[PDB]
Amino acid sequence: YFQGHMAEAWGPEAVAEAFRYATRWFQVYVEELNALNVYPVPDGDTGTNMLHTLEAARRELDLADTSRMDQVARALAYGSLLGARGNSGVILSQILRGFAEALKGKRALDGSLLRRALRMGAESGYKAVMRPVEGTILTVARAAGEGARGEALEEVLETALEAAREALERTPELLPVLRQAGVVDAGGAGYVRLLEGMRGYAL
Ligand SMILES: Nc1ncnc2c1ncn2[C@@H]1O[C@H](COP(=O)(O)OP(=O)(O)O)[C@@H](O)[C@H]1O
Ligand SMILES: [Mg+2]
Ligand SMILES: [Mg+2]
Repeated sequence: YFQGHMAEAWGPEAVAEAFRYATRWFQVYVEELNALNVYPVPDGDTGTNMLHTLEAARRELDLADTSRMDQVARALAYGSLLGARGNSGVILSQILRGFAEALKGKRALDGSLLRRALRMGAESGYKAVMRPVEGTILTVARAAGEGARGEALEEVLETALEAAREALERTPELLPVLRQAGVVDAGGAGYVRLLEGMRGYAL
């Protein structure tokens, strides 16, 4: 009763709902993400792999006490690791681990912490890959954190999404197999849909 509302910051419950929301959002794009998948092999599963990663994070959030930020961060990291499938799922789970690490010790997610979490998430994903390649989900995730600017949550999500979409468009310029197939990177495209889902929850 005595805890007011933060206009541009998410409490632990809102952070959990945001990832549940983005998981429900993601399902419409799975078939497209599968068909984009050419790197490292064209086996049509990037969307399915990333969705299984997000759904496992959602199941853990449903089991956790989402009134404590540290509990939301634990479920996000632990759930995405177990559900991770394929290269995109493992990388995504490690991005989410760095995201969750930024939330630890904090009581609310504002624009400043969202920028920090997106940047730490990208660093965590880059450190976890043994041999990173550019033009990929790592390039897109790094750009989203670097371009995340502003103090209000809506502006940070908007600028991060715009930076991610710009990096996504340039992935064929960096990775020849994408150019030859005439596609953008499926993993990077999946991360854009994740950021889009987060913007949809905040809007
Ligand atoms: N070494 C790497 N560096 C950066 N990103 C990578 C690397 N390997 C794979 N990826 C990402 O994984 C995506 C493919 O994921 P997915 O289809 O699940 O992989 P697979 O089916 O080969 O296990 C790629 O589009 C790319 O974004
Ligand atoms: Mg694949
Ligand atoms: Mg595969």
